[PDB]
Amino acid sequence: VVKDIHFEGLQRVAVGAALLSMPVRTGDTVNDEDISNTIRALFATGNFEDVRVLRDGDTLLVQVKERPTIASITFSGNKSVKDDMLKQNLEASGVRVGESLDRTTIADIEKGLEDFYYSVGKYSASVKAVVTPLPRNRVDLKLVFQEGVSAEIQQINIVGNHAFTTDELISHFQLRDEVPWWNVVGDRKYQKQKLAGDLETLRSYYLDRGYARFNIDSTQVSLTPDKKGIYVTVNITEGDQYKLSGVEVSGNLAGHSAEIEQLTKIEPGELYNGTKVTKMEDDIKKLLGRYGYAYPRVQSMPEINDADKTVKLRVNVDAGNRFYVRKIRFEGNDTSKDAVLRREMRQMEGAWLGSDLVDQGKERLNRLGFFETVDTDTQRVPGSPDQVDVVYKVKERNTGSFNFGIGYGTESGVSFQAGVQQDNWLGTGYAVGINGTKNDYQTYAELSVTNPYFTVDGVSLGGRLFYNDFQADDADLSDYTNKSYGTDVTLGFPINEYNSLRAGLGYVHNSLSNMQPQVAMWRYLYSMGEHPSTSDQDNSFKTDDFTFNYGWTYNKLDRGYFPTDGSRVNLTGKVTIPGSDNEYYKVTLDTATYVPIDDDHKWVVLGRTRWGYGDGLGGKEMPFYENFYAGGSSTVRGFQSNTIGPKAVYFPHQASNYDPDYDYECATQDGAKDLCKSDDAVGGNAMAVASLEFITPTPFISDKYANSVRTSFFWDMGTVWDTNWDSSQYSGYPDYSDPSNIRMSAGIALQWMSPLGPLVFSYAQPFKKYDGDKAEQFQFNI
Amino acid sequence: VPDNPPNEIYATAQQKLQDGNWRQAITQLEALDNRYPFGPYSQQVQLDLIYAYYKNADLPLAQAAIDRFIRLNPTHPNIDYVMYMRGLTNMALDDSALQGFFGVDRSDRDPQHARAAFSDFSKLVRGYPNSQYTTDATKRLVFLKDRLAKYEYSVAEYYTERGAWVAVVNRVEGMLRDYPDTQATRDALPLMENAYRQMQMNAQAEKVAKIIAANSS
Amino acid sequence: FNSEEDVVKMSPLPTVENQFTPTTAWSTSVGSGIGNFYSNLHPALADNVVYAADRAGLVKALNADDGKEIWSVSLAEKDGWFSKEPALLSGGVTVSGGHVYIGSEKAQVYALNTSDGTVAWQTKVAGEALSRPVVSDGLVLIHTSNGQLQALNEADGAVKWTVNLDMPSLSLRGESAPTTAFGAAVVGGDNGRVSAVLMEQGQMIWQQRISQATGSTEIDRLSDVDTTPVVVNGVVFALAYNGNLTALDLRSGQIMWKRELGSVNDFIVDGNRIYLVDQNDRVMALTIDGGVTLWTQSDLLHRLLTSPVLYNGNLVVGDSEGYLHWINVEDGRFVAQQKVDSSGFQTEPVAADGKLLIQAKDGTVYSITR
Amino acid sequence: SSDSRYKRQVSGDEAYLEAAPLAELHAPAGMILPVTSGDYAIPVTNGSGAVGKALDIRPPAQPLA
Amino acid sequence: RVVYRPDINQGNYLTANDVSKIRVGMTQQQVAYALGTPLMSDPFGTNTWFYVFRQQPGHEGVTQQTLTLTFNSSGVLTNIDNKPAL
Repeated sequence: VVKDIHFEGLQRVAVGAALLSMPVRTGDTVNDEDISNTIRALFATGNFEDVRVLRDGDTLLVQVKERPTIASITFSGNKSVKDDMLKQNLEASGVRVGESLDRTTIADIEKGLEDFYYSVGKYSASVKAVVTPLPRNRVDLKLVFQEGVSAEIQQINIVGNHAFTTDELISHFQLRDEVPWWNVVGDRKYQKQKLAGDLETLRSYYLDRGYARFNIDSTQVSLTPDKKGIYVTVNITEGDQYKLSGVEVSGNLAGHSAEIEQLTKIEPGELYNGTKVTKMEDDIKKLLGRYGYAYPRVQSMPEINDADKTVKLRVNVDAGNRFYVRKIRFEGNDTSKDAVLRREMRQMEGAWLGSDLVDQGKERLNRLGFFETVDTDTQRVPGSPDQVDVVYKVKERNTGSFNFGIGYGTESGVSFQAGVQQDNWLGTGYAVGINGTKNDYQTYAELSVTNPYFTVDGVSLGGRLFYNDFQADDADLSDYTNKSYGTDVTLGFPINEYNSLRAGLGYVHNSLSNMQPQVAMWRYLYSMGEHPSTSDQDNSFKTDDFTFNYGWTYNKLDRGYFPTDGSRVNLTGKVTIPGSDNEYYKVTLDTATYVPIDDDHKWVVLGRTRWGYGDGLGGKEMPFYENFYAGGSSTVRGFQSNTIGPKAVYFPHQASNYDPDYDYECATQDGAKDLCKSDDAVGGNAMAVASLEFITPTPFISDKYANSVRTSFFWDMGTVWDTNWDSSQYSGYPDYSDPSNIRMSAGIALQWMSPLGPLVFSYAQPFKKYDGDKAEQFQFNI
Repeated sequence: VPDNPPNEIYATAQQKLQDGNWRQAITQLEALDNRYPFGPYSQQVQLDLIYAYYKNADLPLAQAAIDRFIRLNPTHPNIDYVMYMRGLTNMALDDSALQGFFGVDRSDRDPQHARAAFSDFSKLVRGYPNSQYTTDATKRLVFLKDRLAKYEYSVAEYYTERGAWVAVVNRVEGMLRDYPDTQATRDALPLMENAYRQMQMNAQAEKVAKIIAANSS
Repeated sequence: FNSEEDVVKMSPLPTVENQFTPTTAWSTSVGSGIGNFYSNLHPALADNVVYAADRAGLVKALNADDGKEIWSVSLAEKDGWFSKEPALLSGGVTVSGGHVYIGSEKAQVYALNTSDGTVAWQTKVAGEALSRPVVSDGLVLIHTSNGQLQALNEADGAVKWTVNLDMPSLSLRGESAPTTAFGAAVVGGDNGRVSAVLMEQGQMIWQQRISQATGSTEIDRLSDVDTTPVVVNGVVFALAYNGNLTALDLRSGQIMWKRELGSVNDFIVDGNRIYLVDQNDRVMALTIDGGVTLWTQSDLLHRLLTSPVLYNGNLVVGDSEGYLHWINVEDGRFVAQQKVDSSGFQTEPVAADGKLLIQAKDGTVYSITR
Repeated sequence: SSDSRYKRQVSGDEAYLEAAPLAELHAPAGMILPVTSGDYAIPVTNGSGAVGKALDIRPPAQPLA
Repeated sequence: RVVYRPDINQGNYLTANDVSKIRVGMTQQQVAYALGTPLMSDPFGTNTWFYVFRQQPGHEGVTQQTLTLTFNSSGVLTNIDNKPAL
């Protein structure tokens, strides 16, 4: 009878816990079978065994030394996989890292890692682990594993085809047979998933071309495991071209058989088509989904009859029950009135589910953006054959422009420019943008508040305000004093289910004092008839504009801020109604059409084109303060802001109410006293900027993010020109009346919109040889 | 990450906790967690770590850690405290934002966290009605049920705005059945009144009229 | 991105002493074209004639007389589904009489008869033929890597003896031309099955195998091999797909015993002496005593190819980077002296009639003679 | 995490003790409704402890070994 | 004024045959099997089932057909009132 048992060197499990753990204890007669029980209990655990059981008398010394605890954290050798991903494929697999590490598991997990590398598509021949024990019970493992990288090492082959070339069938594959990189469309890397995709694609190709009897094909992925031999051979057997002749429908539904039949009507002599029959299935599914049966069972069976090559298409459709939705739950919108997310839905709780309707809902949420996640999970309630709960999982992330400007001036104090453009204002669904700039002599205030919802229907109420005290002055005067009081309210209703029509009023008050020397401004003055001077700056011009402001917009973007498969058109037109101190007629049109080349939408071609044509009404010219600009924005990279376009030339003046001396060169007293060819951006009344960007996450940027970086390589052509121009006043100077000032500029734009701080790199080389331009090869927007 | 003795490192950790250097405190508490997953001090450090997560407002980490603790050791005198912070953490996920600090424009964002908090606090109060946290949990629950009722009132308001009358009636049904207690439900019942009257369900509308007239003073 | 391999690089060539200076490198070419595609083509020597081929559909009948071209044929059709139909010939090349059997991984076996004209008959075997077709007293054996082992009658092609071996998931590039012996063709498979087909109706006499290969128990990715059992005196030496050397002492039927000694690429046997190369790429020599090794060697580990052939006490080895390591006056002498190409080798060297021949990954045949 | 603040506070505002008291709806003659069908109900048998942020929200002590 | 609006649908889709099939005495389980699980129920008072089919398109008219059914303590359909079209 063992009576006193002492355990030492446990350090991971208490003495009492161990004492209760082993099936033997005090107070019982420990015999040979009990010793065997202790030893086998040490053996069978499978976590640690160390048997030192000495019983000399009534003292049982059980000495077990614990390899625990160890933390293997050191992954040294990654070059193509991330240690986070390795730890995932350890943990989520079911081999999570709380480690005891018996001696076997060393080599076992070495082999396990090598097996993981076998899985990803490459080879790893060497994995060396070093043990590092620190003496409490703690150890850490040094894994140095050596890479043998290989992803596409193919030579594809298809043996058995006699109606198609090898190359034609290999083209469509998601695997490629060792082809250059400028062939790539999306992702290529060889996985068993890729192979299954290829096999299914080949089957689809035959079943579409009309080879019905083919579903029979063996696959062999032979391997020179010198990391370079992966020969895929898919030995198949074609049938014969098969003629489709007639369809029968076994229909179990409250009656639509007319519509179903007219949808499934196959003209005589057609060839059997796998994708055509699949689209027949899906169109029956939607022809039911509209009317409600959002979980029908549709089975299409082809009946093959040989010796005449006949296929009979027999589809049996049975519908479930009719009207489902019980609750429409959004979960995830922690920072946004769901009243927003619910105004969006075109599928309304308490009605009959329509799968296309909740698809419209998901797309509409996306086209508002302000967040990014696909889901329209329709999980059905427990306990009823009806009643599905439409649950979206949005994932809010805040769009908001917080633009900080500090300094910098020397003779001018520290400036303060705050640009906060918040859309879908994280309080609500409103959009407020404030560009408030006090730069030591410039007071430019812009407030823009717009309700996308002002009734239930969708009318949008948007007001804008600009208080522009633009002086850019030297001392107190004779420096283009300009005041702009700008109010405008835009009531804009969506009526074409994707087309908004906006109508608004606008008051623009323009006060112009101490005119600068530009012939363009005096041409406008002559146009208005207010006879000016020509060598004195004592010019005053108070005007008020009552502009009717009509806009139009088409928006179809399969995403929000990073469109794919989309095309938005934006027309904006100011027409000044009679009854104002000024007249003009301006029309702008933007078009951003993203078209994707890849199916995976990691490659996209952006095409954005904007026209602008402004001209004054009969007897007037369009006032210069609305002449378009270009460049230095998301218009034309490769220029300083608002530089592209006609340059206004100066008239001489040697007295302008004390024309300041030693200032304002180009035909002043201190500079040249006679005529000056003057370069400065005044903007023209016509604009055309067309740009194409290539949206490409290159293999040099780590793609764990598809929502926070877009990398563009862009070619852009921009022109700004006057249309009311002449050579009777500009004869010796360059003439600006023809579109020929095309700037071509190409550049890289890395756009990292993690909500609050972008490093928007835009390096642009502008190369289209024209004179008077002003360029810049670094743009970091905000 | 020093290699001090346990007593010294725990003492410094506690002192920094009373001070309020919560990020640093989380660092050395996590170190003391790794260096032993054993010891009575290990349990004390797990609790201290959940406290530190809650205070530093690392709420996903706090929720994960508290669930791990309640899974690992499900009987303990402090399971009250465990469940209480899980409820409080769901609460803080509900009420943490710029507008949730402004005090304006809330009570109908995502309620999922509020629902989870209510379930947890209900489990707490029902499991241990004789405890220090009990009355505060009761206050939690009354406020939280009021918040849920406001959420479903807000959704009912939106549907009555758009015209979705049957959605209105179902949502106010949900409010009456699940909790006819808070102010929001008494506010809501005229929504049924108007909804039934709009869909011309006359006897039903008169019935809800009787209930609202009797209930209001 | 696909090339950062810190794997062991090729060991450098040892000292260059050698008693025999290669006195001839007679060369011929087509400018094609094996490339780096792993395949088993090689010239065959029939009556001082060198029937060479290469993966374009080009067959250049050469003769060992300084080698002018004869009978240069292009095997590719222009009718049907494409013009000139770019084919592949990862094919066996073998000769019986004037009958040149070539088998190509477009699922074709062409037989070109330079005997009474050009009798070029194409048999469409299942799968893609990859092993050197074997002539066996009225049969050509084709171990096509669909696990299938076709057997065809000469002069017309006639499918029969259509055995169906077992293939694993990786369905490897295991070529295994069945060796014919006493009316039994011993064919390796892609899983370890060393099946003997004693042609009665295509009857395999085997219920057992090598339990190790690539596909069920993957090993160090170096088990690339060209697998061919060899019959001598009534014993079949098999070195099947992954390294497990097996002796099969046929006593009125298949009788087995596995004296394991792995690391297999291909081998030659002379009476009581075995000369093979390893997957580790070292030239182990074996004596039939249970397999007590001689000639452990290390100088050439991880040369992408190394494949042996013997003549006149001098063991030849064709390796990558266009060398020919020669083994000789048997150890202690191991060194090598030859470099015939900067193109390289991937294919078998053939010794016959006292003439040694070597295909090259580009450039047709490079006969190297003492 | 602090600026000499936030020792007896929760992130954001608190309205714990400013909740509207619960008040069961009176039922007219025969118009009963299921007072619950779910988990949203509170036991009344409770109290009184340290309501509001005046309780030891810090980890409670226990003997060390 | 807005020129055009959405089209709103609210629950209990019916047809002429759908409303016609049922008759007095059929148990509510079979009633549900026939029409569908009604999602507008009166909670307080009698076990009555309201069937509402509501549709408002593009500013014109109204489509409101209501089929009211009254089951009793055991659950037996009686006293059916159909009001089509408002």
